[PDB]
Amino acid sequence: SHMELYLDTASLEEIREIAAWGVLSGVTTNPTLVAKAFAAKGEALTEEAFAAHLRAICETVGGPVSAEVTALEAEAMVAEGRRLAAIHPNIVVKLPTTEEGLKACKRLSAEGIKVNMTLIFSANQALLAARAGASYVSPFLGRVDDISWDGGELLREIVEMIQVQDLPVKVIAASIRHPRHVTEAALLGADIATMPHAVFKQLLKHPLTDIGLKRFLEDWEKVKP
Amino acid sequence: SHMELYLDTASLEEIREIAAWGVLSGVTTNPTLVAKAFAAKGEALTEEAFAAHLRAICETVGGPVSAEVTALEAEAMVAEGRRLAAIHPNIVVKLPTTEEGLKACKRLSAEGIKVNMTLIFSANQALLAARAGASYVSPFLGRVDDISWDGGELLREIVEMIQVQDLPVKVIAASIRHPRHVTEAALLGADIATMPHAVFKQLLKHPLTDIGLKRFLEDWEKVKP
Amino acid sequence: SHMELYLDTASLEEIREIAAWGVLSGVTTNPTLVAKAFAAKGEALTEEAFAAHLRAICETVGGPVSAEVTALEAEAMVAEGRRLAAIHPNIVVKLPTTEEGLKACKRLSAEGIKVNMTLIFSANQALLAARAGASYVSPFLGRVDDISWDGGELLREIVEMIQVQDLPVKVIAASIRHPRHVTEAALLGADIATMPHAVFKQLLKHPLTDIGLKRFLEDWEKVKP
Amino acid sequence: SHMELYLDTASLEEIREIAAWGVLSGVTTNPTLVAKAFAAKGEALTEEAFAAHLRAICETVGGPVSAEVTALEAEAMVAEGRRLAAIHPNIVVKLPTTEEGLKACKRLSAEGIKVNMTLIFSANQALLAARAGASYVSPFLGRVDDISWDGGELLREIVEMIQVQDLPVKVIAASIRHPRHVTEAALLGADIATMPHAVFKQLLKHPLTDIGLKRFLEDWEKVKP
Amino acid sequence: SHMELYLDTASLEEIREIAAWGVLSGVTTNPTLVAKAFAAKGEALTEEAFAAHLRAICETVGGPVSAEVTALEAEAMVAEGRRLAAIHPNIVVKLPTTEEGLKACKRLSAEGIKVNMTLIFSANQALLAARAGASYVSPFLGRVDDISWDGGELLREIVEMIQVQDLPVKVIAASIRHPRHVTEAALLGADIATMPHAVFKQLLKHPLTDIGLKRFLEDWEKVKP
Amino acid sequence: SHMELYLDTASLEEIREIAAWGVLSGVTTNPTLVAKAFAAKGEALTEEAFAAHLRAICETVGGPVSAEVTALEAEAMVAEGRRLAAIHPNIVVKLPTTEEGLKACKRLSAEGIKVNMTLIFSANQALLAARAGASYVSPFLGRVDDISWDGGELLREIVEMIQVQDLPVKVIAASIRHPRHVTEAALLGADIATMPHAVFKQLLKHPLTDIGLKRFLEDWEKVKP
Amino acid sequence: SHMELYLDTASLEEIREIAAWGVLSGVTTNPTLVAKAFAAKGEALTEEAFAAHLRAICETVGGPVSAEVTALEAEAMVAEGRRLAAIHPNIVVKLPTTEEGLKACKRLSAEGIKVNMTLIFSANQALLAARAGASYVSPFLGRVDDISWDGGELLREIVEMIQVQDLPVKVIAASIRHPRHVTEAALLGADIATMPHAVFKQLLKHPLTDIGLKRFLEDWEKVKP
Amino acid sequence: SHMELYLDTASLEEIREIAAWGVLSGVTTNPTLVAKAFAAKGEALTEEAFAAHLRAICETVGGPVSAEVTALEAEAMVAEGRRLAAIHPNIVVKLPTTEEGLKACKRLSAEGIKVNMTLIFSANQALLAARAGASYVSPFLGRVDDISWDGGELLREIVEMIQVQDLPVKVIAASIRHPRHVTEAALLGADIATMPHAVFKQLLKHPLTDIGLKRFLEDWEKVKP
Amino acid sequence: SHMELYLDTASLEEIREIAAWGVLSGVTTNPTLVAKAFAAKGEALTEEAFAAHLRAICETVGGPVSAEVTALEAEAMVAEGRRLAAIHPNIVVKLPTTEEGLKACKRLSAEGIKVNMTLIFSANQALLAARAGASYVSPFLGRVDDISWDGGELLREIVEMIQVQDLPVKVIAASIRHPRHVTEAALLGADIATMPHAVFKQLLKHPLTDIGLKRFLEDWEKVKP
Repeated sequence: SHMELYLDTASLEEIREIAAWGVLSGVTTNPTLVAKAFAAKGEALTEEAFAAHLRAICETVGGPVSAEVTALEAEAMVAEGRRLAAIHPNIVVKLPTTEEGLKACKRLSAEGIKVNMTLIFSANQALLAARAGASYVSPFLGRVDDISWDGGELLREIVEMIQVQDLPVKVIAASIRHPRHVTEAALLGADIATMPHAVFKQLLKHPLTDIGLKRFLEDWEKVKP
Repeated sequence: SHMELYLDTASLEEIREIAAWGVLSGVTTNPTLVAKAFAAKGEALTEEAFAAHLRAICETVGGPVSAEVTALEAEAMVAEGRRLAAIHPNIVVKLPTTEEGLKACKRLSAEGIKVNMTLIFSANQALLAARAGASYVSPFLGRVDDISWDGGELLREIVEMIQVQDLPVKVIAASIRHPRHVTEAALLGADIATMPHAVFKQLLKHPLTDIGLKRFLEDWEKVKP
Repeated sequence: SHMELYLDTASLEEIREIAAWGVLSGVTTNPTLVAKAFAAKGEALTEEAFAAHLRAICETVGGPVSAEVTALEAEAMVAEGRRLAAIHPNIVVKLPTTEEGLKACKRLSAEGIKVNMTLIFSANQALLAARAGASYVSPFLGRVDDISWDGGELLREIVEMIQVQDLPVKVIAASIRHPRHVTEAALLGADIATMPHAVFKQLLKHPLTDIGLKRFLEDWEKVKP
Repeated sequence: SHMELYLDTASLEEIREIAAWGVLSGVTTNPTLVAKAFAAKGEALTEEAFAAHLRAICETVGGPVSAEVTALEAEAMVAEGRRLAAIHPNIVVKLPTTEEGLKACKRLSAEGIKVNMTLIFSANQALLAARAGASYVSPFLGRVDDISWDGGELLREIVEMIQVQDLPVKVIAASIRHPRHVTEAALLGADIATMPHAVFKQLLKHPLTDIGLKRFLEDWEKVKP
Repeated sequence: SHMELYLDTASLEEIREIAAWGVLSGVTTNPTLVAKAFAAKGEALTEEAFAAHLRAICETVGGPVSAEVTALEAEAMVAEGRRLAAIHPNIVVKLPTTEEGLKACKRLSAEGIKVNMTLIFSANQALLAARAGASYVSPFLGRVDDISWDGGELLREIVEMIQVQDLPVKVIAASIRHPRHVTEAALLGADIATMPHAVFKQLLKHPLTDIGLKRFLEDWEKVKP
Repeated sequence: SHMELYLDTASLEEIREIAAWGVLSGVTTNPTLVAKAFAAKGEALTEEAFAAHLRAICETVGGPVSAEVTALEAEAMVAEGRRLAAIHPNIVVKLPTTEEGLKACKRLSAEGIKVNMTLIFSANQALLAARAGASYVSPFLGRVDDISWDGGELLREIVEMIQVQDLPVKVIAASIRHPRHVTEAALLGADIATMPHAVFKQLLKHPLTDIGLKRFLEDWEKVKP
Repeated sequence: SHMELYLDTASLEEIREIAAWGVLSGVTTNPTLVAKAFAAKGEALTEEAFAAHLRAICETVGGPVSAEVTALEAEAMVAEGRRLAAIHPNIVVKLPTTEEGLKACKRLSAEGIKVNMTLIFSANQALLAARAGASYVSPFLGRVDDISWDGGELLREIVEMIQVQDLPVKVIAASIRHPRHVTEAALLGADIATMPHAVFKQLLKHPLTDIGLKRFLEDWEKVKP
Repeated sequence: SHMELYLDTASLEEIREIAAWGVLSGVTTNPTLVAKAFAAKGEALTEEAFAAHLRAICETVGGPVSAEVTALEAEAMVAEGRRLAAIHPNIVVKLPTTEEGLKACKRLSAEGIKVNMTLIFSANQALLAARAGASYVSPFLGRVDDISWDGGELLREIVEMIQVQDLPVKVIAASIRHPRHVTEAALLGADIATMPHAVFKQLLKHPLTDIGLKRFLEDWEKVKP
Repeated sequence: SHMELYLDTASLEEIREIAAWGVLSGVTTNPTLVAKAFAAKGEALTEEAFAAHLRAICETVGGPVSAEVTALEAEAMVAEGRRLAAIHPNIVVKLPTTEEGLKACKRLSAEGIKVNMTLIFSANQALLAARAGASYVSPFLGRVDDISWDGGELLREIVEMIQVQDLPVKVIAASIRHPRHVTEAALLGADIATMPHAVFKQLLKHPLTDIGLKRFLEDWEKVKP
């Protein structure tokens, strides 16, 4: 399974920093995150400037990068999928797990384009995505927590189902809100965790590390040449 | 590793004692432990003499020997790591699990230098270390016990994560305070336990062994002419 | 582990009896057991008589026979172990799991002599024995029961540890006191159970066998002419 | 295990019925069952009669058939065993799990004759049988139930012991009294279940099958030409 | 629950035997069991003879005796139930757990007649019976076993349900086939176990009792003057 | 807990039928169910006609009857709740579990009107309902199943929460779809199960009941003169 | 346990909103929360203004309100605690769980002032607080999550400890970050959950509630004239 | 249960020893044990001498003393039981758990004599004993071990059965062979453990007690003036 | 059991420090600890000096103080116990759990002196102590850890036994080495934990407490006038 860590951000600022750590395997974007990257940096959404960014993200991380269709119906989804894919061989197409998503997923995957089926909220949805040839399924933990259900239980059922059925699809833990989402994904046997910059940064921090390092360096000072 | 046992020391006397038992697989050092050794002997603690002592340990134990960097930031950590590694093929470079640690881990490991990421107090930190190319992760059980959390639970999460995810990284149980730390580490499926000589020397102590041995010899002599 | 059944005795008459059943794989002796056999026959325990007795046991069982050293210091233990091994190819050398015992284990095993590390009362003792190159470890269930602790738990911990760590050493359940010691050992996945003659004799006995057989033979006599 | 179903009967009529279903793998007899079949059809029990009946059973089933010695001691058991084995290559020799039975088991198995050790009421008995070279062991579930102990637990211990120890011996669930004996055997991973005809007949019967079949046919009729 | 033992029979001879043991709390009959008793005696089943037989049973067991209606419609069930109840104060009226049975149960119970709701094969049936004012519910373990489902799990669900809900209804474990049904009932916390004479007669029969008794008396006799 | 059975319907005919069984404790209606009842009998839904229908239900069941407000803001909900409560003492006011619903719950409950907080899909919603003075909470099992989550798990959390916290609120298992919803509710310790007529009519239908009844009567007849 | 919901805020507007729902049992402040309120108002944080603000909160919520001392040594803590307690009877004094905090807790509690011992991150801290006379202990779930440990496990240990030992102290689940913290606390048997306004506002939100409500009202309208 | 400790012996010497410890609650004898004591002392086993011996045991232990009948038939058992009971008020009458034993139990218990039903090897036997008015039941752990079944499981079933059914009968763990039988009985919630003197004497022995006492006294004497 | 915290020391200065926290319920001494205190002060361990020191401890702590006898046989143990008891009402007499200790325990406890039975390393020892009238039993967790057994398991068995058997004796967790011993004791339901000063001082330490306090005070200062 060897679990990989992804950054769930369009911000290329955030991505460069984590890349340097040597722990970054990929990036996921979605329309919303695509959006606030372009609002915040203050530039406008040329289809050629959206391909420039995606291509720069791919370049930065040197691993899979997810980009989501906005098209409504299968035909337009497939069209948009092929264009996204063409931007860079790293690009993975995110489709919504709907009726139309499935049909597009089927067609895109048969042409050897890798599909990440997203907005998944039940094991049954993930099952259908797998059957339609998804390479990835992306359950949303945090949004389930948000409605007072256990997002961890969603992830568990999906991971367990994939394990038991030995389905080739990979499971991305998405909608990550806190470090323990990542640990639970790791322990369950998810394939990828994708998370915001702020969570990624948190993962590394522990008071005992701070205290331990401070003391160690003091000890060295006491004795050193 | 099949529950290999290490000493946490720079005492060659201690190393040679346990080595003769046939149970010593490696040594973990730190500048303070080495300083302690040098004060005992009275030798001045120069860079080259420090290196020579590490080399001496390597030749004695005939397995991995961890040496800890004191450099503050990544560039200098990598420089120091290369020097340490050049002392002897058996040398493993210990880095602190920080941002700078991760950077250096990535670079050292990419050059085929084995890295032991230390001061780990969460499974998440172990995960980051694994992603950055660590050969070893060293959680500290006793220091966690010290703040009234279960050090064994830290170890359990790390071991389970690495098992489920089939990560190649090996787990060193460190901050070992008592014999049952060793047993728990063994049962959980830690790869290595490293411990002070004092703890190593306690492992064999069970009253029933000496009581049994005494009675054996008594019975034996009774029937001899 | 294909569990084998051993006798824990030095009585030739006992060994002959069970050997004839076709289920006897081996014998363990210890100084007390050997002294008992010599006292019983009113024979002085001499070097020559001891050697003859061991050969007689070896020839009777046609499988491994454990003989314990009486020396307490590693150098003497190794010399004695070599002598013991040379008496008959079937001989396994028993050492006590002490500091000196480990040292001797390392050397004898390093030579290819099979070593049974005995007087084991903790998993940690078994671990160190395994690390030092033991072929067998022999936890004492009964003597642990004797001090109001669960001997079966000692065995469970040792088997579990050896299973999780995939240590090649074989586990002998020793100090067996009742038939359920044997069943527990078998269910846990111990490699050998070595037991007194009286317990061995019990294994075969269940009232329903006696009753069933009798009825079968009665029903046969009824209708056969 | 690919569990197989046997008939535990000497009744020839019983056997050809179930054989026709295509699910009958084998037959077990015992002195009582044989005697009851001969007193039924009024027929006298000679060596020639017995052999013909056994040969008839073998022909019908086209798989293993167990026949039990009546001889008291191992020499006579071996002699009788050879005779039985000579009646048909399908014939498996049943011995009682006794001291004499173990001896005859060892010898018969050594000569390539398959031995079913029976009248087993403990895991330890089954273990002894395994060590003596048994091809099958036959625990009696029902007769254990009869004395207010859980026959299922006997089966569980034996199956688990043989799984854990990876012993080649096959486990026959015998003394089967009701359908759930069969299900438990199957779930536990027993190799064979041998049962009286009446229980075999029961296995198929569930009211919902009959009700469902009736409704299908009635709905089909309703719309036929 | 202080579990009580009942006989499930209409044989007066059987009831007499067990009554003398001092352990018989009650009797359940049903139409089949009554038919069998009359057919065995070669007596015609009339209203008067039935009443006479019930009186005989009541006076023998001196506890509750269940007698079942044969009417299918509620109004007839009530009339029949009243006739039964009036035979002897210890008569409990058995109704089938059907729509009509519930109606009759409500009316009879409201009048102070104790109702045993029978032919129960699901927890839901037991629950409806309880709501309708049943004094007893009678799940059939054996008949569930007969169709390859776990009768014990039926009993477990019913007992657990009634414990959790603290319903005043008493649970009779019925359709008992073997001693372990009785033990299961006792351990679960059923109120009553009603069983055939043959099963009742098995309960005492453990071989170690008679073996122990024999030895006691042998040892006693050796030392008497 | 003494679980009670309710009908989830506004059909007078359905209610009259089950009431006659003697097992009907109450009724829940909702706007959809009432609308369906009025459409089916062709009447227009007025304030007066609604009141008359609710009275009819109250008089038929002789237990609690839930009627739902339709106002969306608290003041109007309270006014409507009072109007409903005034129809018959047995009326329980259903409110939707929303911000406004909590407000209305608080006021109505303070006035001594029993409130059933409905449209509950999380334990957190039920908790808020309880804090606001709810007499009942009604989780919807079936609608959760509908979105591929385990409705039973919602019920479990709510029941466990209320048990652990010893909150006086009663739990109604609602949106019931099949018999096993009822059993699960019973086993968990829910206070009420409210179910469609179709499910209620299923509860009794186990094939072994009628099969057994038929055989009883056959045996009975054979022995009659 | 009868779990109560508190707001963890000093914002009067937030408190007024939730109070009106009828579900608000109390308020916790801390120095940070109060500072933030005073910053955003633009008001000067004086002794008089602090007191008036706390008094306002007390009047709004009509239940316990926690206010934290800022003195660092016990004598001053006690002086400060008395001043706080004098503001309004509902004031609970928050002390940090330190050496000095224990001292102040002992004295304040002996005087009949309710003490909330806060900044608790271990069960051992909670235990000492209880022994020192705390009325409440406040483990911080979220801050533990922040360092990649399970904050829920902290809460579990504290709750289980206080249950097992029957300590009269009440457990406040604090540092709450998401709805499932609240559910977890409720299920474990915590006494109070105190949470930010934002989380409080989330608790009610489940999509099936509004979907169900909308359909209810659609169906309702259709049958009205 | 407040478990009490008994001696299972007829040796007055043994009883005197343990009585003096202050931990002896009672004694069980059986025919074998009494015979053994009489043979050892060279005394004829007459009625008068048996009575004098039992009276002496009663006076020594100052608690219940079990004396077993030799009669096999109920009428003789009752006569014998009365004679035993008349020896001393502390006498408890032991009967074998057979059909006749039940009858005698019923009568003797009805007369106010305390009956210990013995030779129990199944829960069902214990259940019948309870129904027949037994004050005590005595399962035999060791003799079950002897036939390769788990005697502890027998004890578990009996204790759990009596707990669940809240039967007033007390459970004596008998046929005790080792210290862990005693611990098992204590943990399970047996009322009494009765054991041979040899086992009683083992209970206190633990090497760490001896070692700790010796150190204490050494440290003490070092500093005495 | 409302677990209490004790100091395991003879140091008045240590005792004074913790007393002032308001969390100290009592003190245990043993001969070693008293020896050590006296040698540290360089003071002569006389009878008057020991009494004075103990009385001082009693006055400081204002709860139970354990003082151990050094006499080896029961009569002298009782004499010494009475002398200890007469020092101050709070004095509890510690006896070693030996044969002589049991005898002295019985007598002292009968006289109304509270006895703490110590050097306990098995549940069976604790059981004997309980039967002999002990008010406290003191298992030694650390010394068991020292021999590579699980000290926690000793405590678990003793607590569970006392719970199940509802014995009035209180359990002191002694030989405590680290904070998690205290937590384990608390969670299990031990009555008392007695620990060295160093461990007591650790209990409060958690880094997040001080980090949180520091931040609180910063934020506060920002806004103050």
